[PDB]
Amino acid sequence: MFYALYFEIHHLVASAALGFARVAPIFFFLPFLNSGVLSGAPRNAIIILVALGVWPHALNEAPPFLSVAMIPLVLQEAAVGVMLGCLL
Amino acid sequence: VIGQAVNIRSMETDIVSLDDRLLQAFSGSAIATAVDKQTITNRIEDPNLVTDPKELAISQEMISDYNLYVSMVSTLTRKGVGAVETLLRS
Amino acid sequence: PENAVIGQAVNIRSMETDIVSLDDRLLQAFSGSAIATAVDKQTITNRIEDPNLVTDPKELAISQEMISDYNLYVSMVSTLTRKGVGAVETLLRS
Amino acid sequence: TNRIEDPNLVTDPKELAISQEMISDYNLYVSMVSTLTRKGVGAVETLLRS
Amino acid sequence: VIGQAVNIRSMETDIVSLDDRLLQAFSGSAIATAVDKQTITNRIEDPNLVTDPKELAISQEMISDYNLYVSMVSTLTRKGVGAVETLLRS
Amino acid sequence: MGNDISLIALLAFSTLLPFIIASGTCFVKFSIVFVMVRNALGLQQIPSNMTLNGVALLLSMFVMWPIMHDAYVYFEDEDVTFNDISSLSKHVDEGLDGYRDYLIKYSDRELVQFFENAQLKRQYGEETETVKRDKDEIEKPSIFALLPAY
Amino acid sequence: MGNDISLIALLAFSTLLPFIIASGTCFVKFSIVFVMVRNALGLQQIPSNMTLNGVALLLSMFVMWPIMHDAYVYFEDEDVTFNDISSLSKHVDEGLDGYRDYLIKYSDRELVQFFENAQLKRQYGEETETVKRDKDEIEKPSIFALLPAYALSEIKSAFKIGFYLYLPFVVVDLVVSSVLLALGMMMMSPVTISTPIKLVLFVALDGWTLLSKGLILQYMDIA
Amino acid sequence: WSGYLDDVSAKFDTGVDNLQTQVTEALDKLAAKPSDPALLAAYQSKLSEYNLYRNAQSNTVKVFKDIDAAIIQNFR
Amino acid sequence: DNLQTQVTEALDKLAAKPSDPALLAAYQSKLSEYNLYRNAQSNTVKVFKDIDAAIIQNFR
Amino acid sequence: SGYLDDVVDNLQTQVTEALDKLAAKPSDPALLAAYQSKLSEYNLYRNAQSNTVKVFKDIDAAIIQNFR
Amino acid sequence: LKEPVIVSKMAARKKITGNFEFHDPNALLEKLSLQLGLIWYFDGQAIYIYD
Amino acid sequence: ASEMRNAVVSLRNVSLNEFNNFLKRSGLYNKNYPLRGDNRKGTFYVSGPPVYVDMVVNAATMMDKQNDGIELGRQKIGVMRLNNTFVGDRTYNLRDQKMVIP
Amino acid sequence: ASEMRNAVVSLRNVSLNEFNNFLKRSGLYNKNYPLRGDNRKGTFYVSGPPVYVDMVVNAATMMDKQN
Amino acid sequence: YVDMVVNAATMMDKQNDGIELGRQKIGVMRLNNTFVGDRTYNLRDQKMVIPGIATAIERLLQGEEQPLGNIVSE
Amino acid sequence: ASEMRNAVVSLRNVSLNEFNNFLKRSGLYNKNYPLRGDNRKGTFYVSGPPV
Ligand SMILES: CCCCCCCCCCCC[N+](C)(C)[O-]
Repeated sequence: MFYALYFEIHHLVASAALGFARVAPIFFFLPFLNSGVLSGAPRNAIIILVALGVWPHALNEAPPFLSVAMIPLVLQEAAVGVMLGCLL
Repeated sequence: VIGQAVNIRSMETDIVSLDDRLLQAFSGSAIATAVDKQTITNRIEDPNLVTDPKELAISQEMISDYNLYVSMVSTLTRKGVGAVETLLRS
Repeated sequence: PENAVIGQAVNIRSMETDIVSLDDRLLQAFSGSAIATAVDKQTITNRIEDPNLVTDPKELAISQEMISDYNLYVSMVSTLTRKGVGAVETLLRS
Repeated sequence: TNRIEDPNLVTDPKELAISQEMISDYNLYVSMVSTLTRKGVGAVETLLRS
Repeated sequence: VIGQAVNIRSMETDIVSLDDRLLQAFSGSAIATAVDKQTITNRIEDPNLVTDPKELAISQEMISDYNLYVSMVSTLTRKGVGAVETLLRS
Repeated sequence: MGNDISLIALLAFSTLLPFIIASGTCFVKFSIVFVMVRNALGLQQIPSNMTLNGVALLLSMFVMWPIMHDAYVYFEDEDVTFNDISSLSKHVDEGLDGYRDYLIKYSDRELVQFFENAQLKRQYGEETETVKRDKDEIEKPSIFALLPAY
Repeated sequence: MGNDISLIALLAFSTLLPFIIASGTCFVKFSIVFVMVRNALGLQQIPSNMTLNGVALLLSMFVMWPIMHDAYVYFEDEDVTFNDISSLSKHVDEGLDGYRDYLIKYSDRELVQFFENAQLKRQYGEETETVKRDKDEIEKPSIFALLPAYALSEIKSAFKIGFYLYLPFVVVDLVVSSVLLALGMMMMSPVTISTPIKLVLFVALDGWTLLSKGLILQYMDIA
Repeated sequence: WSGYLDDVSAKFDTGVDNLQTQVTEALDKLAAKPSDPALLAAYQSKLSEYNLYRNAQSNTVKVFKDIDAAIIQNFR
Repeated sequence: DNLQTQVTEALDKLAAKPSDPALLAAYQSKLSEYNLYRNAQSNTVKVFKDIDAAIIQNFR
Repeated sequence: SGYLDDVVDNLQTQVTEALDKLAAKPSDPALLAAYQSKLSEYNLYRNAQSNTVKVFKDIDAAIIQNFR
Repeated sequence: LKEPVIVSKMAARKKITGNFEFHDPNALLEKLSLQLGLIWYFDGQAIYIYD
Repeated sequence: ASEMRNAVVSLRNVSLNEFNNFLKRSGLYNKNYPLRGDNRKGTFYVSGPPVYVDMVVNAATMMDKQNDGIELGRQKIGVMRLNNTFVGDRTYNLRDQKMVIP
Repeated sequence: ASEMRNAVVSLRNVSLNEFNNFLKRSGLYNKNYPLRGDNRKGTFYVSGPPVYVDMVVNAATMMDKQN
Repeated sequence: YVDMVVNAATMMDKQNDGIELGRQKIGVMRLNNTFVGDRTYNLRDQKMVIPGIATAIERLLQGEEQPLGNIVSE
Repeated sequence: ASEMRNAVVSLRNVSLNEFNNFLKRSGLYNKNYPLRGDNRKGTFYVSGPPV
């Protein structure tokens, strides 16, 4: 099926985008990751790579959240990330 | 001449039925159904329909809309994180 | 119609009165713009699906205008909205 | 340029079929180099300006 | 030739402040623009002018000059506003 | 696809979000009380402003997140129909009452009424205020009137 | 839509909007007053500037709205189309009178007139003298003169208010020290006791309600 | 159910009322007696008239397609 | 809509007798003029609205 | 299609049918002249549709970029 | 007057005071038109008044 | 009450009296909101509740295009005998020559 | 009162006297807001409440095409 | 119910468009009083041709678009 | 139960009586969810579980 690789790349970037919401706050709190040290073009490139390194589901199948209101979800994930940043 | 009609008193909207489709940015279920169909297909029917002008005009809608949806989510997450950082510094 | 001209005796305007709230003045704008755009998009689509419209120069010349006017309208609403929120942001971060 | 002026070369069907290939290759070569150099400097801009 | 008239004397005004110099430059440009656009529109619909090579050769220039002039005024206005914004942000 | 104006409204809202939170939410109270207590104990920078703001933010979400989620659940509702700009305005306004009620609960009636007058009365040739019986206006103070009073 | 140049003008205006609000509007006064109150109470971080400026912006919106609405309705009117530069320019000018007349109540006459004198074309001898009648001079000085005079007079009037706000707390701060000396506890820092007194006094006085009301009353008229 | 280039073809097909059948008839008669000069003289006229009918029809539909395609190209 | 009406009249007269050279000669002219008119109108409409879009893009 | 799922004829059909009829006798002038105008109207329809879909997507892309 | 009356917005700004007798309206109307600076018309269905 | 709707309708093939009968046979007629117009002509005005108005306008406009295939123009043959002259083109023979008159 | 409307209409096939009669049979005719013009010609002026003006302008202009 | 009714009605309608209902019939009519064919007379110095009924009627109706009616002396 | 589904189907060559027999020999037929229509004609309604 011809378009399947194209869709499979878009599923990847949608998963990475929703992972950034939960990984970036940690990079805000820790003293060796905050923007007093790591800044400019490296910063996003590294955060995204980590988020893809830890996402739990196979990257090549459609993301399950397409049916849901995006804002309540993004705020939920950011709150979780803030809690983890405190505990670490 | 034939079959002519006009509504005189009030601007009751009739070209469309006014509906909750006004109140959403993306018909995410219609995306999730189309993305299903173009991905469950693995060795059934046939590949390579680069060439028929009727199906090739249906692919144009999906290929565009999924690119827009993915582009939007990228901005919303940055905004959210930026709002949290803004409050925590201030 | 073409064989008729229809005026208004004198254009008094009750909606020139400011009396509603700063937020009712917002809801009116939002609701009216959303309806206007949905109607325009539908009309443009019909003018293309229907075979006698999409193949007569007289009708095509009109559809070209409809499309351009739609484009300009939406682009300007977007621009002014951005400028507006950007002012708030500029002041409150100062 | 010199092929386009020798009257023997400019009027023989055999030779024209060669000139057409030569000019198509020159065009593709220069478009390639001019694109990759622009990408190359664009990387430096991205890293330093950012 | 036939039924033709020209205004000999322009009305006049004092110019005493940067405010009036600005309103005057604005009003001077607005009218010239409206006049040009109308003129072109008419030249496109008088059938003696749409179909004659000598008249088409003129309409081409009028359209070009209009495009260039409005693009200049747009650019220089945006440059001025950007210089103010830059200094106050700094 | 969707509707191009509801898209603008979504993106705009998400830029204003932190100022709304900072000015019309219990975050206002929580972030103040902690810093005051910290000064009273007489040893600044223990706990950090990072700790305090972080906790205050988290607690504010328990109060406010259900109200936003309820509003989106109100709008994602496939059974409605409309006929006119008025009928749509009413339904959109009705969607915000969940938030309006919270602001009404925690704010002063008379300061709210004062701003409700001040939006208009520069227009007015008259002194009488009874001219609308309260039952509508008492329910429907505008949100811009409620915010600073809260 | 419309005249292409009118469109450019609208977009330029909307681009400069925040600097106008920041330099020719009551927002200037409210912003200062709230911060001075925080300093008088002696708080370094409470409330946030992001809260104070939000309140100040909302309060300013009420005062400024009616002028923006009136000017909008004045221009969204199909009444006329214009023959000439002088007719168009005087039609434009007559639309700003509502704002011009707002600025005139609060800027100061002598400073305004000095700035108008400043704009005139230079002369080699000192400029030829004039006196002008009220319909220009009282009614219609130019806006490029009014605007800075307004900004300066507003700042001044703001400092004045802050002065009065400080006085009662100064009284408190002195009294409390004198009583501690009367009790002999000479070494204790009085800040530890004066600060809560100040807070008590401000809440019992309900200073926020009074300030927010009276500031609006200076511009609105409410009955 | 049809467009406007069919309205333009049909203006010819209803314009020349009957020619489309008259040709076939003339051929049916001539085929029976090719050596008849009155039949030959009639057929020459009908066949020429039909040839022009078809050419004018096709060139007109070509021109209207060239106008439409150029307007549509500007929708960009 | 005068030049739109003239061409539809000419077409009816021609369709009535496709072989009359006087009618053919008239129709050739009418159709050619209409053909130039449409193109000129469409092109100028385009130019006028590309200028507006470029203005908005300048401040956007 | 023979199918509806509960919850006239278009140029796409008419072209396929006129091509199908023509291909049986490629040398008949009535059929040729009937096919020229259907293939032309189908070409115009199928261009105009795609060009306007493209315009609506570029509008939405510009909005998202403007709020970036 | 036995007709509905329409007053232009610009005319509605003017003010009047005193004790008046509507004994012959057409004669009163024209006189006040001249004193106040108004212009008026009558189509047969309604009276229109402008500045 | 404020929701009343109003419309004007102008048929081509179906007289008003033709449509009234359809409403009656259908059992859809309502004497509180009757159609107002000329039973002879085909133009009328209707006002009332939304559902009623919409049904009326739709049904009328469909009836109109359905009856449009009715063909009403017809040709006739008249036979006429001449009493005083020969019908056909008339030949005389002169001494050596035929000559002919229309 | 401030909502009165009016229009001017020209009929290419139906005389004013032809139309008044239709209004009478319809029972739409209203002597407080009669049409004003020349019974012989086909041009007239009308004014009245907005639903009346709109009804008149539409009925007359459609029937002008029917005949 | 409404959706089932609507779709069933529309598809039953479309399944009949190909059906043709018109028909042609043949009438045989003997002439009681005259010869059917075209008559021709050969004379010492003349030839004369007279068209028959079929010839005259065909020559009259040829090319007619409208239906006939009222001959007079779904 | 709320996953039940409905359709209307219109055949052009075959007919309902032809198709029932097929289901029968297949052993697919289900008297709980029979096809509803005119056996002589070629249009019918069907409702049932998705598969
Ligand atoms: C922490 C913010 C992000 C997650 C949203 C939490 C919403 C509030 C849920 C509170 C439930 C409390 N409970 C179980 C007593 O109802």
